[PDB]
Amino acid sequence: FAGVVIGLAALGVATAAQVTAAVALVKANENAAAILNLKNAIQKTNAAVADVVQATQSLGTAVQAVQDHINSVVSPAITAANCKAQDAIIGSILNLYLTELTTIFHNQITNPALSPITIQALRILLGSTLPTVVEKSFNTQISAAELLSSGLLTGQIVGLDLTYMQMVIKIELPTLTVQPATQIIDLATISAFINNQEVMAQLPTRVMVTGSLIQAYPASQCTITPNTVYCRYNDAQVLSDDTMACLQGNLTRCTFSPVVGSFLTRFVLFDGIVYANCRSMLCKCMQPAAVILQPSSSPVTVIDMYKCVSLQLDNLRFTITQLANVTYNSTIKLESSQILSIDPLDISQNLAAVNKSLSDALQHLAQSDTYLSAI
Amino acid sequence: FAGVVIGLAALGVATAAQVTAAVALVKANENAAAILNLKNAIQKTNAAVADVVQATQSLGTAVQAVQDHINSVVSPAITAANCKAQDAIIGSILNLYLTELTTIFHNQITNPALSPITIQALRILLGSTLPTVVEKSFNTQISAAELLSSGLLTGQIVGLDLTYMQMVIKIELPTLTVQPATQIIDLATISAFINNQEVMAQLPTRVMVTGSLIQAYPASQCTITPNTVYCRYNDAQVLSDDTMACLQGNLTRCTFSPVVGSFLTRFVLFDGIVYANCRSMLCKCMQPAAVILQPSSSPVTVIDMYKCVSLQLDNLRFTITQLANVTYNSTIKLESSQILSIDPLDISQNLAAVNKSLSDALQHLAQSDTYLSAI
Amino acid sequence: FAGVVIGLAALGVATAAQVTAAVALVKANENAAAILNLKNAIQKTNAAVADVVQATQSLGTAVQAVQDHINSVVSPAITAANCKAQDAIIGSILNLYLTELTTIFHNQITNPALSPITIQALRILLGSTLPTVVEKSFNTQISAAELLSSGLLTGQIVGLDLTYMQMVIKIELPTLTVQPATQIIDLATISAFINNQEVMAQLPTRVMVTGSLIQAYPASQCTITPNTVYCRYNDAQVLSDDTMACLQGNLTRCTFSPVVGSFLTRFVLFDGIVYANCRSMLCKCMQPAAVILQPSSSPVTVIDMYKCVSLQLDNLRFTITQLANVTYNSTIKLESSQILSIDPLDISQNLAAVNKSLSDALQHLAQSDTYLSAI
Amino acid sequence: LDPAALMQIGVIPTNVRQLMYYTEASSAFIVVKLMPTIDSPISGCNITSISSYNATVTKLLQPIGENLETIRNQLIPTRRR
Amino acid sequence: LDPAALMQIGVIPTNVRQLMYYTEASSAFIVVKLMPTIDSPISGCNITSISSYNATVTKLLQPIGENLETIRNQLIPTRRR
Amino acid sequence: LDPAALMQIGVIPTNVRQLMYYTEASSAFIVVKLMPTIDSPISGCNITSISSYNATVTKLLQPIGENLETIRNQLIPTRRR
Ligand SMILES: *[C@@H]1O[C@H](CO)[C@@H](O)[C@H](O)[C@H]1NC(C)=O
Repeated sequence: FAGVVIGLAALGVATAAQVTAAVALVKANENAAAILNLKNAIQKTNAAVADVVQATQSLGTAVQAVQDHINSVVSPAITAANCKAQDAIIGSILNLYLTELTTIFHNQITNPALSPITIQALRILLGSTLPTVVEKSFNTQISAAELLSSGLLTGQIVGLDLTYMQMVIKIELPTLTVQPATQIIDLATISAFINNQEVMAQLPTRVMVTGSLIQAYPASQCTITPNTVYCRYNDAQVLSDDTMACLQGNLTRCTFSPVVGSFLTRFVLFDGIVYANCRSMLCKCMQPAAVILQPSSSPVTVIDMYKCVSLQLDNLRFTITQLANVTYNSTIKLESSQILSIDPLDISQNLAAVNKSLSDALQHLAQSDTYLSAI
Repeated sequence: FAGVVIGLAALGVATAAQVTAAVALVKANENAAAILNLKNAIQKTNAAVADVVQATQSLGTAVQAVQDHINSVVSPAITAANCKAQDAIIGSILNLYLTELTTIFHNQITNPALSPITIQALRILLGSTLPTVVEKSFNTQISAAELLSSGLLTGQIVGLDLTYMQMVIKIELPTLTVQPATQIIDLATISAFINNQEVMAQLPTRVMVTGSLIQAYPASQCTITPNTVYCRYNDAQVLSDDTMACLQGNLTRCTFSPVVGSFLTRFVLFDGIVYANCRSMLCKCMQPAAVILQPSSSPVTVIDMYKCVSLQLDNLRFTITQLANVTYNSTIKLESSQILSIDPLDISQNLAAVNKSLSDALQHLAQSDTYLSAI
Repeated sequence: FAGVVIGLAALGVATAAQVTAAVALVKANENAAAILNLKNAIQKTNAAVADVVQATQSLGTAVQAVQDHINSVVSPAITAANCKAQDAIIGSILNLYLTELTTIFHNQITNPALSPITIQALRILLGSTLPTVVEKSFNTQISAAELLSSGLLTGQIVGLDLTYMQMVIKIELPTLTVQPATQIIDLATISAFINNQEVMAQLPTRVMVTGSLIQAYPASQCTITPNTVYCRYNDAQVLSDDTMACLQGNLTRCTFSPVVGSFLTRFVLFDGIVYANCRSMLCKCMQPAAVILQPSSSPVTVIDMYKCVSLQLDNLRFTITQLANVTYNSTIKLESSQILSIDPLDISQNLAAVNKSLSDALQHLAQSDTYLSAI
Repeated sequence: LDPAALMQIGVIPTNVRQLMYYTEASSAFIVVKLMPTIDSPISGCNITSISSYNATVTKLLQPIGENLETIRNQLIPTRRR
Repeated sequence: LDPAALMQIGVIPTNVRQLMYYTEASSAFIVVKLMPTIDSPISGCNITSISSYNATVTKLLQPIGENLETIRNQLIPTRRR
Repeated sequence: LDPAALMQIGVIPTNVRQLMYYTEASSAFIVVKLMPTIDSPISGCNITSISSYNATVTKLLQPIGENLETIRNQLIPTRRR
C-alpha cells in the first residue's frame, strides 16, 4: 500500500503526470513545512544565497535573485533626502524582476501548482543565484556547466507562504541509466538523381532502433549530447510498414520527392569519403584528373580512393582516404511510382485525381452491367 | 458621412486590419499632436515615469526605460577627468537598450507604422516602467498582475518626433463580453485498445461549440484563463462531416492511429474516476484484490467505486470514492478501417497503393470490355 | 580557399556546410594565431572595447561584455572589509553572464566549433559592446541599425585560448547582388464565395518567379526588407503541375477550402480599390446609395469608382478614388470538386472513403467474372 | 458534443471555458522618451555615447517615421479636422 | 536498420547515440525569497515600491497558493507514500 | 504568374520583392574576453567568485576547444596557395 492517497477528486480532471505530481507534492509536506517554519529567520538574513539549517542540519538553500544589486545601490540610510532617489532605483529593480515573473506565472489551467518549473523558468526565478545553487546542492558527477546548459534540471513548487512571499521549490536531477540494445540514429539526406529527377528520400530524421524494431523518435524536448539522448518521457511514433521496410534496406519501398537542389545538399563527408550526387553537381577529380560521371543506375556516387584521390567540388579541394568495410552493389532499380510529393495540398490534388479516375470506372462498371443483363 | 476617409491609395496594398489601423491612426491625430506639443517639457523632466499635463488635465504618461539606472550611475558633475569613465557606463546603458530596440523594430514591410505593439514589445520598450504604467493608466476590475502576464494589452504607434526621439503609443485594454451559448472545450486522448492495437483517436484538441455547430478553435494568439478564453480575433476552422459526426457520438466515424503507448498517456483522473487503458497497462486493484482486465469490446476501462475502492497504478496508490454516470448507451463496435495514419508520408504511401489497385481494376475493366464485346 | 586540404577524415561525418566551415577555420589559422599572440596585452587592458593592434596594424577588436558594469561597482581597492560585499556584487555579475553563455553553448553535436554564431548568440556574447563593434568593424553603406536588427551578421569561432578565456570569432558581412529576372512575391487570400460556400484558395504564401518558373519560396530564416529578400541558402520547394497551372491563370485547377469567414479576411485594399467578398460581407455603398450584390458566379467583388464612390464596410467609411482596369470577365466557372480540405485528418478520411468505394468496385468485378464465365 | 460517448474511446474533455469578445476598448496614451535626461553639468567633455545612440536609434525608426507622415499627410478624414 | 543500403539513395546516418532513461532522482530544496531585505534604516520616507511590488506579486501567485492549499487539504496520505 | 486571374478568386499579391544573393563577404575579427579585468588592488581576501566562474566557463567551452584543436591539428592545407 506504501501510503495510499485519499481525495484525488479534488484535482478535478487531471493527467497522469498531474496526478503523479500531486502525489509528490503531498509526499513533500514535512520538508516544505520544515523550511517554511524558518521563514522569519530566512527573511531577516540579507543574502543572495544562504544555507537553510535546522539543528546544524541543512534543509535547503534560500535564494534572492535581486539581492546583491539592491545592496550595491541602496543608501546606508534612507531619509527624506533620499526617498525619491532611493524609491526610484529600488522600484526599478523590483519592477524589472516583476516583469520577468509575469512571463513564467500565468494561470490558464486547473492545477497551476502542478506545472513543472523549467530551466528557463528557473533562470528567471533564480537570476544570478542559479549557477551557485547548482554548483552546491547537487553532489553529482555531472558538471555545473552541463546542468546549467541543458534540460536535466526541473522544478516543482512544494510550498508557498504569501505573507512572507517565500516559494519552496523542489529541484530534481535525474540519475540516468543507458537503455540496453537501443540506439538513436539521426538521418540526413543529400539529393539523389533517380529516373531523370533530382529527389530526396522521405524518412524520419531521427529514429530509435532496438533489434528488429524501428520507431520515429524526434527527441524534441530531450537533452542531447554527442553520445547520448536523455528523454524525461517518451515521444516515439509508429512507422508504417513501407518506411520500416525502406529503413531495413528494401529500397523499392522508399519514397522520394523532387527537390530544388543546391551545392550544400548534394554531398556529405563520411569518415574521409564523399557521397555525392555527381549528376546534379560537377564532381571534378584532380588526381587522377577526370570528371566523375554518374550512371542513371546510381542514385548517388561513392567517391572513395578508387574513384578519386584528390577531389574538387566547386571551391572545395581535398584528398580522399581509405575506409574499411565500405560495400555497395551500386546499381539500384527504382520505380518512378516511388517519386511523389508528401505535401498536403499535393496529396489532395493527387487524391482528387484518383477519385475522378475511380468515378470513371464506376461508370464503366455500370455500362458493362447494362451491356450484360441485356444478354 | 461622419467620418469618411480619403486617400486610401496611400497605403499601397493593405489588409483590413491594416486599413482599420490606418483609420485609427488618423483619428488619433489631435491627441498625438497635443502630446508632442509638450515634447520640450517632456524632455526636460528627469523622471522614469511622469505625467503629461495640458492646462491641469492629463493627456498621458511619459516613460523613460533606462532613466533610473542612468540617474544612479552618473556623477553630479562631468569633468574632463570623468569623461572616459562616464562615457563608458552611459554608453553601455544606452547600447543595451539599443540592442533591445533592434529586436522589435525591423524594416520588413510596406506600412511599418501600422504593426501592433505587442506586450513583449511593450516590455522591451518600457522596461521597468511597464508595471507602473499598467498600475496607473487603466481603471478596470482586471488586476495589474493579470494585465502584465497576458496578451490583453496591445499598442499602436500614433505619433513620432525623431528630433526629440519621442514616440507616442496608444495602449488599448479591451472590454470583454461573454459570448452567449458558446463553449471552448479542450480535448485530450489517452490510448485505447482497439482491434488488437494500442491507438488514439484523431481529433482537434480544442473546439468551439455553439448549439449544433462545432468548429476547431486553437486559441493560439489568445488570452486563456481557467474559465475563459479571450480572442482579439477569430481563428476557427471547419471540421469535416466525419469529425463532426464522431464528436457528436457516432463513434464508427472516428479515426484512430496506432501509438507507442506509455504509462502517462494510458489513464486520466476525471473527478476521482479513473479512465484507463487496462489492457496496455496493468490495472491492479487492492480492494477487492484483483487485476482488472479489459475485454476486447471495451476500448478503455472506467474505474469507479463500484469497481475498485483502492487502486494501484504502478507506483501510484489511491482510493476511489466516486461514481461514474453509466450511459453505455449501446454497443461500441469499431471497424479496423478506422485505424490509420494521418502522417503525410503514410497517407502518400496509402494513396499510392490505392492508385496501384485502381490501375488493376481499370485494366481488368478493359479486359472484361473485350470478353463482353466478343459476344 | 583555394588550396588542397588533407585529413577531412578527422571531421567524421560532416555536411557540406560543415566541411565548408572547417576549411574556413584552417584559412583563419594565421589571423587567429596573431590575435591570440597578444592575449597577454589584451587581458591587461581594462576596456569594454579596444583595438587589437600590432606594428601600427589593427588585427581586430577586443571586447568585454561586462567590463563597464564591473568598473562602476568595484571598489578602488579590495580590502578585508569590503571583501564580502565586493565578492557578492562581482559574483552576481559574472554569474548572470555565465547563465547567458550556457544558453548558447550546449554541447550536442560532433563538431561544435563549426556551428555558426547567430546574431542572437552575438547579442549575448558581446552584450552592450555589439553596437560599438558593428559600427566600427565594418566599412559599409548598410546602416548599423539594419545590421543590428537583421540576420545579416553571422560569426564563426576561429580561435580559443582556454587559459586566458579568450575566444576569437570571425564575423562576416555579406556583399549582396540582385539576382537577375527574379521576384519574390507574397500572396494573401481573402475569402471567396464559390458554389454556395465561403472558401479560400489553397496556395503557397510566398513564391519565387523567374521566367516561366515558379517555386514555393518561404524565406523563414532570410532577411527581408520592403523591396528585397536576402537568403544565404536557396530554400525553394517544387510546386505541383496543378499549383503551377493555377498560379498561371488556369483557375479551374485551383483548390479551395471552406473557411470560417470573418470581417478582417473578407476584403483587402489594393492601391485604392477594394477587393471584397460581397456575399459573405455587407458591402454598403453610401454614394450612390446601394448594397453591392455579388452574383454567385463572381467569387469576389471588385469595388472601384464605377461601382461606388463612398463605401461603408461595417465601421470603416472611405472614398474610392481609383478606377480598376477591365481585366475581366468577373464570371468564372469553377467546379465543386475544386472545393476540399487539405488537413491531413480530412485527407485521410477522404482516402478511406475512396478506398472503400474502390474496394467494392473490385468486388463487383470479381463477381462479374462469375457472370461472364456462366455465359 | 457528446462527451460521454467520446470518453468510451479515450477522448477526455479536460476543460470547459466561456468565450469572450469585446465591444469597446479603454485607451491610454504613452510617450516613450528614447533619450534619457542627463542633468549633471558637463564641463570640457564630449560624451560620444549620446550622439552615437541618437544616430543609430534615429536611423532605426526612419521607416516608421516616414510611414506615419505619409499616412498622416495623405489619409484625410472628410470629417475630423 | 541497413545503413549500407540507405546511403546508396542519399540517406546518411550522421549520429548514432545511446538512449538513457530516468530511474532515481537526486533532490534539493530551494526557498526563493521574492521580497528582498532592506537593512538600511528608513526615516521620513515611504518606499512605495516595496508595497506595490508586494501587492502585485501576491496577486500573481494567488492561483498557485490556492491550488497548494486545496491540494494539501484534500489530498491525504494513508501513511505516506 | 497571372496576378489578374488570381485576384478574381481572392488571391492578392501583397508584396513584390527582389532576390539577393552574395558573391563575397567582408569579415572582421573579434576576440571576446570572457574574464573581466580587476585593476583594484587586493588586500587580505580571496575573490572566490572569479575562480568558480573560471572553472565553469572553462568546462562549458572544453568541447569547442577540443574541436578547434582537432581540426587545426589534422586538417592541413597542401602546398601552393
Ligand atoms: C539628436 O540628434 C539630433 C541631430 O543631431 C539633434 O538635433 C537632436 O536635438 C538630438 N535629440 C536628442 C534628444 O538627443
